[PDB]
Amino acid sequence: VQLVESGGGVVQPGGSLRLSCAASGFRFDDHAMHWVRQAPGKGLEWVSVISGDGGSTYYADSVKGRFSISRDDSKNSLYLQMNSLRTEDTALYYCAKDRSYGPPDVFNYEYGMDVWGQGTTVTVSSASTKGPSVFPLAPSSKSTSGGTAALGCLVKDYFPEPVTVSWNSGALTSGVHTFPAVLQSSGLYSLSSVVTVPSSSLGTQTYICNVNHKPSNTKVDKKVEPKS
Amino acid sequence: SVLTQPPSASGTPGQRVTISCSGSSSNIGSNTVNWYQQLPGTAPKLLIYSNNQRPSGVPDRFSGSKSGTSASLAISGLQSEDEADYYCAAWDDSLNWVFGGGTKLTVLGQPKAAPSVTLFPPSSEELQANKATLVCLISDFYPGAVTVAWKADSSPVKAGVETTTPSKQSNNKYAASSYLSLTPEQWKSHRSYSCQVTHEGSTVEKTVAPT
Amino acid sequence: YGFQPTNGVGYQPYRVVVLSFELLHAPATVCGPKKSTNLVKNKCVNFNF
Amino acid sequence: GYFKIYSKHTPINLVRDLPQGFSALEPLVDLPIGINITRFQTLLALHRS
Ligand SMILES: *[C@@H]1O[C@H](CO)[C@@H](O)[C@H](O)[C@H]1NC(C)=O
Repeated sequence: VQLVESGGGVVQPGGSLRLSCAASGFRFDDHAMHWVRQAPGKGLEWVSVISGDGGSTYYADSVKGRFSISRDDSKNSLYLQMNSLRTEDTALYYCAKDRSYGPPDVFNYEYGMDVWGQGTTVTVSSASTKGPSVFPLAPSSKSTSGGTAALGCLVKDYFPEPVTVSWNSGALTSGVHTFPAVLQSSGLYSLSSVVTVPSSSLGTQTYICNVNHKPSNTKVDKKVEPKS
Repeated sequence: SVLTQPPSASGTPGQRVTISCSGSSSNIGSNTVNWYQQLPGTAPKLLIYSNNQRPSGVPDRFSGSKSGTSASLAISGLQSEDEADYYCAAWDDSLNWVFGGGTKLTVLGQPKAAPSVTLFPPSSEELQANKATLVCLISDFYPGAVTVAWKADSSPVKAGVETTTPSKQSNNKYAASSYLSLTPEQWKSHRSYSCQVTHEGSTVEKTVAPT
Repeated sequence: YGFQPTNGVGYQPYRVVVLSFELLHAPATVCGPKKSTNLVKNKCVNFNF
Repeated sequence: GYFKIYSKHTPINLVRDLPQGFSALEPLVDLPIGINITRFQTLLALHRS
């Protein structure tokens, strides 16, 4: 009764992709299937449906002609072939199961979409890939207040979205808070992770942010110390 | 083919809250509605199909009504786990499934917290890197309607700033961040900058001066 | 049709009812269930009985 | 297309002769048939016992 997907990633505008979705726990000749995309932070948007029992497909109007969709009940899979993408297709893509097949066109009054997948991220652009630039944001009296003071690391200007910053190789879990990355007009991401620590302990112990960029192979440790 | 619905609804925990949708004639006229709940981060759930039929696993607090060309979810008594998006669906003879606009929920329970603000100037290595970025962090401000304004020595600025949307933490309050882009010569040009945040009329501002 | 309960949908029995209406010349037949508000008194009112 | 029927049941104090008097007949039925009519008959219960 599970739905998994695969096939996402980063392509430049003009490329092509092949998304796939594998199901488990039922037969495919009793259910229709849906591909539903969703831009990050926004509402849903239906993309396509295929009926059970062979083929009667439909696409949304903005995606007409560019896409194609098939199923395979020999392998229990869905394929969604995407050709000639544009920059407004950066989204999560969800593989949803429609109980009681037949396009909602003929089997009205009861369609639903009961079980859902976990989605797959796809983004497009020419910005390509780039490594992060790191600075330490020092603990300061303007950040200090009474018993505690905050220090952190600013990791900026990178395209390949999944990036991680830890504190002291994963040691400090108190006060460590990485904020959501921000997407600049330049097209590159940026973020800053900060942690508070007793003001008696400004420079005393080790506070080294471990920056790892997994699409690239960047690994750098930066120490944060009070301002000179 | 638009399925107009309100963007956000509200209510105290423990009473009936309705959620409407309005489609024309191919949407809700000759078709049926579904309702989908989207908790933050997860996959969407199914709530109501065929205008009033909850499937197995949906508790008996949700109902469903379809009257002519409008539809309505009706949550009977809010709780601490129903703070989510809710979408209505249709089919539209136009030959395309249509979706709602979504509606958040605002249990409005947690008292009013104070947005803790923290501001950082561009570090030294960044100064040597021929660039400059101001960093304004906001945290712990449970009602999430924060906004930000940036200040050079006396004037407001509106260029080179990026602002995160508020994000929920573990303690179920919010956090946000904003960045200011500057060339170091502009960094030393003005004697000081500041980040101000406004929240429920109230305002708190931080300020830093170059060295 | 061989209607076996171990069949997938696509060979399963569906029951079908088709309606059709006609308005030839006849005096009166099946209509709808007209509504009916309430009756007030002692006020100049606009009524339909 | 409506076949209207008025009727009245008065008690005579005779057995089978047409009396004299005044008695107005009240409507009974209304049938939206559409039927054409040009002739009619009567029905009687025979003598067998
Ligand atoms: C009754 O008979 C007449 C014969 O002149 C015919 O013209 C008429 O159509 C008949 N009535 C109906 C309702 O058809």
